[PDB]
Amino acid sequence: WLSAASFQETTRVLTDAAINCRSDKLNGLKENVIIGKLIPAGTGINRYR
Amino acid sequence: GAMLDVNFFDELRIGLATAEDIRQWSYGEVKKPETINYRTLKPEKDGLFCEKIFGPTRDWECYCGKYKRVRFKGIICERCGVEVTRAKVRRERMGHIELAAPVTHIWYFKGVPSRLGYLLDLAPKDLEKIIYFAAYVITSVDEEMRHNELSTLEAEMAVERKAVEDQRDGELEARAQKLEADLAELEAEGAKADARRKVRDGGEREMRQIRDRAQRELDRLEDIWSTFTKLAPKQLIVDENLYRELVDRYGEYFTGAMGAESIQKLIENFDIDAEAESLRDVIRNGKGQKKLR
Amino acid sequence: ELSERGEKLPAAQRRDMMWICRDGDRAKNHLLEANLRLVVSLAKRYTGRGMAFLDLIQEGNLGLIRAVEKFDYTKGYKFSTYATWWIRQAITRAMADQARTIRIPVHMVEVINKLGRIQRELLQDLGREPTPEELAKEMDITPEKVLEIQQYAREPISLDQTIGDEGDSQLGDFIEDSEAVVAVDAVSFTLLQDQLQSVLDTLSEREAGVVRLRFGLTDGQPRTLDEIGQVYGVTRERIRQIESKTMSKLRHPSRSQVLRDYL
Amino acid sequence: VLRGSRLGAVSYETDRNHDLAPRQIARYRTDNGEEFEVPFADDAEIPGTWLCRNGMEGTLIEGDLPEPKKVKPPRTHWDMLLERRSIEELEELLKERLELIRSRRRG
Amino acid sequence: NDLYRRVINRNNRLKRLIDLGAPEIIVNNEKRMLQESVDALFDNGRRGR
Amino acid sequence: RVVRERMTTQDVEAITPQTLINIRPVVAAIKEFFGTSQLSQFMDQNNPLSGLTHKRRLSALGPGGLSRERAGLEVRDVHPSHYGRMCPIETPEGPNIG
DNA sequence: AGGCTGGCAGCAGAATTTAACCGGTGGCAGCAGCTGACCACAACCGATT
DNA sequence: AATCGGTTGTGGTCAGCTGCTGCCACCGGTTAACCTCCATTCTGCTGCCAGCCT
Ligand SMILES: [Zn+2]
Repeated sequence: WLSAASFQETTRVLTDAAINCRSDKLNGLKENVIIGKLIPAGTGINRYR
Repeated sequence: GAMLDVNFFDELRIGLATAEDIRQWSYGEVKKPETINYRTLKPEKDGLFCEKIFGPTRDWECYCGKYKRVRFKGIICERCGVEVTRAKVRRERMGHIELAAPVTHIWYFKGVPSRLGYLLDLAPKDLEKIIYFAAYVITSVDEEMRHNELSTLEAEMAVERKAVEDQRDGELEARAQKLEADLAELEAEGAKADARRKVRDGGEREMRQIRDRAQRELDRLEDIWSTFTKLAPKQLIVDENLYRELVDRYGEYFTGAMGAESIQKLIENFDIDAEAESLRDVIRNGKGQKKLR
Repeated sequence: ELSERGEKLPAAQRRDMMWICRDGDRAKNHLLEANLRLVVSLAKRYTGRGMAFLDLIQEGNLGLIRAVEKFDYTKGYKFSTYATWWIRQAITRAMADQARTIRIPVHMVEVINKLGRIQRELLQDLGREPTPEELAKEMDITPEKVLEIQQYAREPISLDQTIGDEGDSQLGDFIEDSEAVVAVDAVSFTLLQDQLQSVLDTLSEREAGVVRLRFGLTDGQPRTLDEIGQVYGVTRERIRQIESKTMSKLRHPSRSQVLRDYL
Repeated sequence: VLRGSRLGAVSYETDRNHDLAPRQIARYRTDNGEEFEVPFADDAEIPGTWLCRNGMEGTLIEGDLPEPKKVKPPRTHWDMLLERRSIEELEELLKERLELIRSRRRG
Repeated sequence: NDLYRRVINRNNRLKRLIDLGAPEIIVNNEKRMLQESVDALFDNGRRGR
Repeated sequence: RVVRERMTTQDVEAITPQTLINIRPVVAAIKEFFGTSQLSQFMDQNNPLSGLTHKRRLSALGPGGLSRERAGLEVRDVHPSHYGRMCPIETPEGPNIG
């Protein structure tokens, strides 16, 4: 939900992420940029890190 | 889970905050529309910038200056109530406003598709009229009392309509007496043969309009009776006068309200499992606009 | 009063009285509903300065409730004659309380409106914007009081308005936070703490302890000479004398050259 | 260049955790049964009532203080009526209304 | 602060009207105004001007 | 509007034009046109050509005319009725071309 | 005799007018009247090497 | 002879309440001829009305 709300239609995405009580496992490349940790690509993966 | 946010997050979960969540996040109720003093430029108590609610403006001081170091850290001044701590807690502490009447959230009422309308099965036009105080809605009805007093109330309505028609019969007799007086005072005196019929035509117009008044009043009584016999919850009553006649005659057997307090009573009397089961039966069996809806 | 300490009345009389008790409330509601249109026509004059139209109507309705309560029918006047005073007072006092973000009280709003009328009359009849001396002589106050009132009469600008014309940049993106950590003052204070601790460390133990407990360099609490004297078992004047001699030692160039740059 | 200050101070101290002043904890109770803990200073007089986080006053939990009294409104509709009428005039008005409703219903 | 102040002003006036015992025309007009002010706080211009 | 509004209150045969007229809205209207409007611009003074070309400028945008994002690609064109009336060459090259 | 379903058209969201008294109370603000502790210059001691 | 600590004669001194004595902001209540209503494009949903079926 956190990378779909920042794409577009923020109000519509947030108003049924709340109704469905959605949870965000922060797996993506954009959710790690927003919350401020290492993206899961490049040198930020556990093989290299 | 975490609230200080030291960076071991596993998940971020979103949901729908209830009133207990809101008044559990809050550090105090704001109850004045004041911001700062116009002379001393310092925050006002209970206002929108209050230090007793949101924390102090200066690092490790209270509001009255009684406690002013890190030696007094974490205590609350017994005079002004300001907890002496950092001033950056005024970016972290929330407060709340306790409403005197319930209010709907605009996100769940307005934006297409209306989620409140889908849950309660009300059209958005019929939902706007309720929550913006333009129509009534039947929150509850009583079926046992209605089914056991329907005959007696039918007898009462028939008695009252009989009285109305007897009143029209008395008017029929009185205007017939005036009409026969007009006959005796027009046919036995010399005038125009058409002008003796103009007064009786006005009398017949008076009879037509008076029986039209009686017919419209009888139609209004039939409308009240049919509206009470077809009463169910989630049913809009525009015509404030029709609603007032209903609460006058049959003030038991049902309840009604306007606004978000009626919307929240409809949500209280809502059976999510039964509604989901009936919707799944429709999508298994039926077809068309019913199945798509 | 009768239902206080019991005293049961006849039930016919009790049913008789309750009818007029509810009829009084019906009458009061009828009077208010009849004069709501007067409230609206009276309140439409104040639209356009701060408050919205429906807020003005509702504060007028509170005033109309008090005009119903204080109305005396034996004086033989109309209701609207008496109620116009209370409706106008309620609308004007509510506008004084609720028009601005930073709230100015009613008496100061009254002198601001007075100064506004005076200034408009002088600009009309003088052909020129009047001086503070002319305003202060027309209004019988001092020429600095005019400027204090005129600076209390200023409304805030908005942080969220577009200050550009094409870049779509708001005002709040142009205001420097003048209370953030400057990140070189915060490290200079750290190195000052370390250097001051070194210079104090190269004195004697009790001589450094006297200065540290005197200036509160350990716990932020500057103690007094008698407290340090009972700490070290010494008297107040001897504490003051050794403090003066340590200040003489610390004022040396060999100690203060490394600290001159930190001022 | 615009430069503004939200009118507060920022102090440069080391936030320690050990040498801190002593505190005592009171406990209050509002009229719907909620309970709150307030850390006062040890050398300080604990107040009788405290405005808590619900925005409603809560009394101190220890049964010592006979403090709250009546602060009654001197302005009700009955008071505003009484300052412009008399008891005999109101009694006459009441008896005239009673006689009218007797003549209406009973007659 | 203006949107929050509208909510607090209309809420306090509604408390005054309810404890004053005003007729339902006045009380319902106050409730409808309180509802529209909270709507304008959350999403301004979504419903109305 | 203020003339009518304070014409109804004041007693007739006691009023005069300088008691009816409040010139403060006229003064404020002219003042807020000349400062803070889109079409009242800071004069381009680099050289005499910048100055002379800031006058003799026909701008299609402003209060009462079309926006920049909501303007179509058809009003940004050169039309054969511009011959002798508007220059086909001299126009901005940014997002204001035409 | 009625009815419930098919296109069909319209609408919403998202992207690039007017003032004044009067009472009363809490906060302010300034200033002797003590202070009561602080500061200090100078002088007078209590053993002690 | 000094030297580390007390005693203090005595003279300012310096702010900390303490009355105290105005005095000045601040807030509530009152006023009684009479006059009563404010750009374009795409997508999806919702309501409209004819048209075959029992
Ligand atoms: Zn404090």
